[PDB]
Amino acid sequence: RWLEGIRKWYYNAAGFNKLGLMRDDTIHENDDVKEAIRRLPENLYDDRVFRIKRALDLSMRQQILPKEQWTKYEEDKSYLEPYLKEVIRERKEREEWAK
Amino acid sequence: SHTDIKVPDFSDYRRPEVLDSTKSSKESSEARKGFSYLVTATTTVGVAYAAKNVVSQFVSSMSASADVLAMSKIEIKLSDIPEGKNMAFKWRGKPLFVRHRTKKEIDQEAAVEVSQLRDPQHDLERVKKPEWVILIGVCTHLGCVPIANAGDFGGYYCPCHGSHYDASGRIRKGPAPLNLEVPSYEFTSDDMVIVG
Amino acid sequence: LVDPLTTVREQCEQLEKCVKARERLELCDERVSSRSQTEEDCTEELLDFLHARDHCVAHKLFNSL
Amino acid sequence: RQFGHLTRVRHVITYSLSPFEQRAFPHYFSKGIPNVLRRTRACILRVAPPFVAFYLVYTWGTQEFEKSKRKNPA
Amino acid sequence: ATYAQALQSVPETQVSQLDNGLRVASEQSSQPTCTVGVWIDAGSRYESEKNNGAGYFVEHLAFKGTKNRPGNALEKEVESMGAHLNAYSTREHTAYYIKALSKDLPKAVELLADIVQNCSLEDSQIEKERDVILQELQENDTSMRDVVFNYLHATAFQGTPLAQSVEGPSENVRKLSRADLTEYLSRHYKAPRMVLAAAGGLEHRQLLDLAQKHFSGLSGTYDEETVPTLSPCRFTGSQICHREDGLPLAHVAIAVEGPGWAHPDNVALQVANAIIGHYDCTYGGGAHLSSPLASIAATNKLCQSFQTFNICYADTGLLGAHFVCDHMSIDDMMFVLQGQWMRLCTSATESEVLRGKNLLRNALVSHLDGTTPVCEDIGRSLLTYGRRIPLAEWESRIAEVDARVVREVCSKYFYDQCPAVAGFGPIEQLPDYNRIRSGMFWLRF
Amino acid sequence: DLELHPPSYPWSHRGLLSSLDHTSIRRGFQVYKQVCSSCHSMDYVAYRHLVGVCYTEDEAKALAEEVEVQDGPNEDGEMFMRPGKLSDYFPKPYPNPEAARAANNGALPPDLSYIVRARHGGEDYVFSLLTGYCEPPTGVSLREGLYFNPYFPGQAIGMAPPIYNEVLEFDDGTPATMSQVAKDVCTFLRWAAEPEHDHRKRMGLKMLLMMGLLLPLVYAMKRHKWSVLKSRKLAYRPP
Amino acid sequence: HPQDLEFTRLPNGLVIASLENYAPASRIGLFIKAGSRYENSNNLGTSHLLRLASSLTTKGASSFKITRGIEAVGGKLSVTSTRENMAYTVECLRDDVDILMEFLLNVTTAPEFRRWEVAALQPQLRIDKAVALQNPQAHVIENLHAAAYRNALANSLYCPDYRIGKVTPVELHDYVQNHFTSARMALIGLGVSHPVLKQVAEQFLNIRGGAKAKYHGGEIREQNGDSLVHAALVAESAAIGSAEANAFSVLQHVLGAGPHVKRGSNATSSLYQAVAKGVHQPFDVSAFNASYSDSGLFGFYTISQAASAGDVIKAAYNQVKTIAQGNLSNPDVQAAKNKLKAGYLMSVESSEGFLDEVGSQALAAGSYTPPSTVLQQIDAVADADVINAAKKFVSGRKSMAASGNLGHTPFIDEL
Amino acid sequence: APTLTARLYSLLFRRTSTFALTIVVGALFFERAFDQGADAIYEHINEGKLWKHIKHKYE
Amino acid sequence: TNIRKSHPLMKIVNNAFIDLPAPSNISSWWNFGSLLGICLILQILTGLFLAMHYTSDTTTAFSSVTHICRDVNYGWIIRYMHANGASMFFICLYMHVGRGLYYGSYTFLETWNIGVILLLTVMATAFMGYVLPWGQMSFWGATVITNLLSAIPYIGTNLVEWIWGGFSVDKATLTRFFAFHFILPFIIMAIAMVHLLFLHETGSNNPTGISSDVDKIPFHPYYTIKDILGALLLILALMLLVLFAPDLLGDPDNYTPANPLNTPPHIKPEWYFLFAYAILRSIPNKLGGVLALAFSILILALIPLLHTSKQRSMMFRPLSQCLFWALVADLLTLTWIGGQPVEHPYITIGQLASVLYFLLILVLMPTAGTIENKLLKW
Amino acid sequence: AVPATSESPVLDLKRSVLCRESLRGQAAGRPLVASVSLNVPASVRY
Ligand SMILES: COc1ccc2c(=O)c(C)c(-c3cncc(-c4ccc(OC(F)(F)F)cc4)c3)[nH]c2c1
Repeated sequence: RWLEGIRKWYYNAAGFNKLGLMRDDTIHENDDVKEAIRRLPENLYDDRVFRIKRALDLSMRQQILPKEQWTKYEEDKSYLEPYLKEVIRERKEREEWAK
Repeated sequence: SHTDIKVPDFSDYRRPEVLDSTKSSKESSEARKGFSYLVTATTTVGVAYAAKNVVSQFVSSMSASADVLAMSKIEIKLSDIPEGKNMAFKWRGKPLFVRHRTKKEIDQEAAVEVSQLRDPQHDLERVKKPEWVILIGVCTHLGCVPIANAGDFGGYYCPCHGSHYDASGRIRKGPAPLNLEVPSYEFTSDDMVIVG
Repeated sequence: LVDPLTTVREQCEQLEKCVKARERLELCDERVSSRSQTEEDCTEELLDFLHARDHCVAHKLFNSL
Repeated sequence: RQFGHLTRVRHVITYSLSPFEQRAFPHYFSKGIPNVLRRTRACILRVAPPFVAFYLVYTWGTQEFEKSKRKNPA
Repeated sequence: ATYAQALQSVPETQVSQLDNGLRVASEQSSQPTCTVGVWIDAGSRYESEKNNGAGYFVEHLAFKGTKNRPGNALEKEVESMGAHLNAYSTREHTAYYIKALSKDLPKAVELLADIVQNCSLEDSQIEKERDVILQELQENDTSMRDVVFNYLHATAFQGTPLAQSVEGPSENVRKLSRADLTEYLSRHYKAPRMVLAAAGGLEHRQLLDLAQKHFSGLSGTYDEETVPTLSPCRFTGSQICHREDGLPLAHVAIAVEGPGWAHPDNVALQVANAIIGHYDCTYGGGAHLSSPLASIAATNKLCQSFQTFNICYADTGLLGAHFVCDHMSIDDMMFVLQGQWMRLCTSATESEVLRGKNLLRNALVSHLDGTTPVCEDIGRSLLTYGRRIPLAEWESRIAEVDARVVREVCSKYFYDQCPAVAGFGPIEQLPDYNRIRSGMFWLRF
Repeated sequence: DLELHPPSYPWSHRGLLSSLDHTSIRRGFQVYKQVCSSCHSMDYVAYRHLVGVCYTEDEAKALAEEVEVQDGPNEDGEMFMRPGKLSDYFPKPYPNPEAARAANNGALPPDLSYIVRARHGGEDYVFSLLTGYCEPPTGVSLREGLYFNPYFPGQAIGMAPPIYNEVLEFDDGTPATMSQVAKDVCTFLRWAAEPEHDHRKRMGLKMLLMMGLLLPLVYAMKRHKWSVLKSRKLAYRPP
Repeated sequence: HPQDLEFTRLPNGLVIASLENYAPASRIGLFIKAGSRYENSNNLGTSHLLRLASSLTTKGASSFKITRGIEAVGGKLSVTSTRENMAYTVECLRDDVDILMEFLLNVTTAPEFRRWEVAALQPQLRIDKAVALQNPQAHVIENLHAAAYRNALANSLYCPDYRIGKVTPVELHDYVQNHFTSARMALIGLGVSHPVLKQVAEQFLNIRGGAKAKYHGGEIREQNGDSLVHAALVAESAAIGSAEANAFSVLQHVLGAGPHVKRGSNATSSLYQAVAKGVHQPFDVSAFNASYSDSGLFGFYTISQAASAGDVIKAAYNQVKTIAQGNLSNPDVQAAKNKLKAGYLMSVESSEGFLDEVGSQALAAGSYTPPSTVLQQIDAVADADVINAAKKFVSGRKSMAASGNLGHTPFIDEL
Repeated sequence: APTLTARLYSLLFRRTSTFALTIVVGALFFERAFDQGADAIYEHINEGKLWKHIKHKYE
Repeated sequence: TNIRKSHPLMKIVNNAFIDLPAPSNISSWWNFGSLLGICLILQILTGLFLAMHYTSDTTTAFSSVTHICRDVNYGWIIRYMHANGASMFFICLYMHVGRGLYYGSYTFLETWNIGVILLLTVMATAFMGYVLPWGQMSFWGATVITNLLSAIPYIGTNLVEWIWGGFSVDKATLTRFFAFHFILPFIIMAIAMVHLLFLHETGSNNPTGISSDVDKIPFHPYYTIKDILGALLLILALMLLVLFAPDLLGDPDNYTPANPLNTPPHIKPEWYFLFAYAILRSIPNKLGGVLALAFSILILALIPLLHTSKQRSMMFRPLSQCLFWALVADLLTLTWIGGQPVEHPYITIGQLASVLYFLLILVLMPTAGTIENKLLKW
Repeated sequence: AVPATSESPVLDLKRSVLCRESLRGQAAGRPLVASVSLNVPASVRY
């Protein structure tokens, strides 16, 4: 609400957008995230694969995209949320049942 | 269609020789390989120069240090030893006998029987000058220091077991297998000798 | 026989940084040598002078050798 | 895991040239210099300020040690 | 009656030319059937970027009517005389030919002439055959072989007309008007660029007179500005990798720059390619196959199939191999393939070259079996070489190749040379270009 | 306990590739010989070490023969004294440290073999020490025997000013001023602590040049191989 | 010296035929009555393994030598099976014919079928069949026969899945010993003298000797969810060699028997136009005519969209009914004859296809009918004979086979 | 006429046997050239300072 | 098929060093692994060649090391290669660890922990190496540092005299320090093979902290050619020290022989321990000081547990980046302060730096991760 | 000696058919033949 100014600043400071990455591409793969990724549909998975491949390739050259091509803050879809949320929600059910 | 795929323009990256799309790269292929393999070849010559020096130094380390070469050789003054007398010296932690030999000792050790000796060596090949005989003062059987001007054969004698050496340093009567050892040496100026 | 050292030590002594430090030295010279019973001395002031002097001496002593 | 068992990838084309067809140093200064300045500008005020602070705490503490060893006028 | 003798009494190929410049070529034998056709120096290499796929578009329209025989009249007349009408287009050669009864050769030649010269190219027929080509382009996407070879050319001859596919990009197919097609035709379909070839039961003299009667109107002049000369095509050592793990088997196509049609070296290169040869999983031989690449491939189940090729264009070509294999076998296939190229370069033996020779002798003598392949050999040889090369001459060139030649010739094109690589499918294992390029030499020879 | 560190004198061996002045070493040896060698030991330098550096084989043999040294035992079982040779090290003034202290009022004169390497400042420090002896400032006096030096730590040292004008005649006839005598002996003590100096810097030059050649060549080999990847273009072609 | 065919039948039954044409290459074919029809329910797929099994070790030559020796001289050894015959064929340059002939005789007259080699080969049945069944025509034609017959011709060219891994050495020996005999064999040759073939056949091919196909009428339906439905509908036709068979061959070309112009709309094909009148989406239709010693099948094969299969098959079947009712002009029957006449001469144009016709005739008939006599027999087919062939098909008991999503494909009794 | 790099390739670098012999020969010629040339640069930089330069005064 | 994948020895080499899939994008900070291996081999050779001329007897020890540098052929260049090679080792080690911290490679727990052990062993080796010359800083450094263990209650005093083999650092101590110093590098060699054995289960991390399975390139040639270049630059740094500044990173007082009476002015360990030496001296109590010196290194094993960020690398994390570079600058301050006398203002600065070290690792960098997450709605 | 019109692989996805012009020629007209060899790819004919 009030910190939306800082969220927007931090987003650009972090600078994963300069490699044409969305935030959910940068998430550290633990066992939940692996499973969440594994549950993505063809389209969302292959886009993830490309976006990362492109970022890795840019990282290799120590370059960034043109500013037009940077991920806009507003257009950063949280594509992994609904899958990851449920993977975690599932695990916590098993962990509860185990006591 | 896959026919819509067109290969990107690599002109920024290409070598000058292969920029012209209407010309055959085969002319320049001989050259372009030459350039890149020259760099590789030059590099290897550089690395070889280095590794040669590095290895060669490490190998040099194990060869005798300057302080061991310092004790390698010993200078002896020939005018300080009179005709007949033996003079002992300290050489590589050993005694070193140099002996000025007389007209008599030279001729008496010249016409000795060659076969009768246990270790057959003639006198003219045991020494470089006839009037000087240089020997290691270590008894060859079980290691003692022979005493000069004594024994039956009038040269060196050992009171350890029962060895008798002549004036040329050759074993005559006793348990010793080899003769007294003839070291490596050379006379420099006529007054001096370096042993080693 | 004159030492090149003592010549150059004089030459360097007549510069602003030396002469200002030499006055600092002389101030406490006739402060401690005039006053009685104080354990203060004048080592510090001499070292200020020598640091400035011998820095200059170094810059051209080896020309005469 | 050997090549052939790493991961799943689909619909990704890669074009590339032989190293005998191309240059080792294309636009090395032309594009290199500005890319360096971009990279330097990007990290400068994350990397540098701590080392400026070290330089200050160093030069402060060093000549403070010198002053402390001088006598006080008393 | 020995083999050397047999070659001497093979029917010679006749050669005559018209005023306009159309060459008439003929091989005759007492046969009740024949094949005759028109071969043209025209294709994708002669097309620019804005008209690419025109020659393919034309091919579709060729048999859909003429001014003399509108619509399906052309079609009906071929069918009712038992004739078989057919066409193909390569990057350098378009060709239309007809297989007919020998007595019907006059009508056969007449109909060919009507197709070439008086082609209707109707407005509605164009817009119909537009969608047909778009669906063929989609079918072709499902042929991994077709795709990988188009990729090889696209990267091998990049930035030239040889990189272009015969069928053209869909953008051109969707936009090419009838003005483009008629302009393409009058520029490229000229008597000196064309050959009327015929084989079967036919007097050469009669064919020449039939050529006069129907192909005399063919234009064989060029106006002062412009005349279609092919520029050379730059080969580039390059790689194109279309990674698609959703497909079950990987297609790889690798090649070095070949010499092109006219060069004699092609004979020694055919012998070398015959040694390595070809294979697939239905071959009876397996482990005991003579080719070491095939026996290794069969015993270790490396690939499903492979062939060596040597594809010739005017002043250049593609010399190498294509294979189809499991996603875990690509590195091992490449290793053994490149290993064979190096072994031939450095250390080919007399007995294996003798085998290669005997394969090649057999290859081109049994290929020329029936009138159609003989007609086609006549048509294209006149375009590529300027003449038909008799079997007796091929045999002389083949006998000249010994182990020393195969070494020296293979070392010219293969050894320490940059290839073009194309891969398609699950190609994660497909070796890096540097590893491929380093595999074009040995640290010993 | 204030401190005056030495200034950086422009030595003839100061620079990266600059060798020792060997004529200065030859003089400096004589300053150790004539002045120091009755007070300081220099155990790691022998008369052979001088050869091919500041003296010939024959000169070094003469310098070695000049001095006494113990050797033994002889066959009687006694320790005799003999004229020195190249293999002998520079002879110690006293038999032991405890004897040395008695001769210098409690203080032990340090061995000079490594004194340039064993003191911060090195030859700059020693030169300042030898030439920096002066009268004490007002408010100062030490024990009878401890002299005032502004460069010594704690401001007071137990060494009498060892050098002055014409404290020796040099073999090559250089006017032996206090500064000249200090400069030469420091140059010798530099070599004493670090004989490798000249070879070390010769090696340095050859290393710098080989690196000047190999680094850009190996870097070019790197860029050549990597040019496959740096050029590459990617394309995403989903259905 | 222009040359014509020589022919001999030895008193032991065996036929030798050979045209010495002085070409560089030499084709030799040993044709044997040993096709899939001579299997029974106990040894099904034995002839399939036998087809894959040349280049296994023989008595006079190893498995290694057969491959290496033939490849050494640039040659080829092929084995071709129909339902009725097997054909072992060798090619080479004419100087190496006696090397290839030695291998050919070893393969056919003295195979060892070693337990370990035969067992090692069993997986090849799976691969070869798998490949073949990529063509949906193979599914349908193999099923069509299985539907149409009770016994011999019902048998598939490919080994049924359950038998793969279980075809024994004994079965292979039995099959060869019982079917590869002088009375069932014809040795055909190009580019070789007749006397030396004859002498080979007397010395190496004199080997001592060792049920009728019942038509049934049935249907087999492969449900598999393809968007295209392959389908064939046939009735009992006529035995090859009979004059009625020629009438069916003409009826085939009246109706339409595959394409003449590339990318053409088939303007003279009666079936294709009959179907194309109603349905304009992608399809193909052709008359189907197989002809055997005992029997034959004639009908038509459709390839259509799943939903339109009903419409396409009925449209095609209606076209045969109008031909059978009498709607058939001379210009059609003349055109159809010209196709058949041209197709036959074109099939024997190459020396490969010529060898196949010489050997094919030599088994199913006594001797060689020349091309001029065959064309005269085609001309002998009257318009009346064509209408009878069609009438026979319409009233004849039907056999059918389909593959695809068959939701709209009719049954035989829906037609 | 082909370029210099091309002559070097065809004659020396193509066969790996000649490529190796070239490196070994070149290394000998380089060693002595570089050493002699680098020592000159060192001894000129330190003219009159080395024992080598002042040797003659005591012989 | 090839005899690189088939032969039992070449198989290991082919999969771990040639066809090894490496990320396309690993930077210069990934070269330090191979350079540590080169350092280890370099120390072992030079070390072995020194051991052919050295003796561990207290009377002859200092003399043997000088005898190496004066009389043994190229013994000086070997000796100073070995001493500066130890510095080059520690430079390489801290760069290598810093990479791990910044890019979050420590998530590879087993690889990381074995790392900590390697670090500790190279420290133990280098501590005992510096004693062998038997100079002042050698002897007095060893005396003070060892005698820290007397701060342990009940046993401490016994423990110290058992390490020594007597009542001070003398004859039995030097001899065993030579024996342990010889054997440990070989133990390091083995533990380093276990280190890589775990690394090859996961493959390498890269600068993004994002999985690189979609863009792996074979180690050969790409990283074999980089490692050659790296080794070349390592040798430059080493030989720049050996040939132009061999004493720069050592101390003068280790050129006077060890004297049990004469104490040096400001006794200290070699530069690469000074940071932890400063932390020891911050705490006034001695046992507390030892437990802080111990925890200043062992806290590396704690780092993985303290990770809070949902992103692995610091690449996309500005707050953490700054705090990281603060932590580096702080270590540079502790190294400076470690080298100073215990006096004003170096006591207070040292205390302030030592608090900031532990504050950065245990509180600020974890908080920063959680703040960064909440800034991304995570 | 000569390679076939089509190289045969198992487990390789089929070529699709999308129009009349490519689908004609496929309708079977005559009974099956099966050939196998040493050198040439295996084929199945109408
Ligand atoms: C992500 O990068 C990786 C991955 C894995 C490994 C790995 O398993 C091992 C063992 C090393 C390694 C360790 N020690 C020494 C070397 C070395 C030795 C000699 C060389 O030759 C040269 F210097 F050029 F002359 C070059 C490198 C390499 N480096 C690695 C790097």
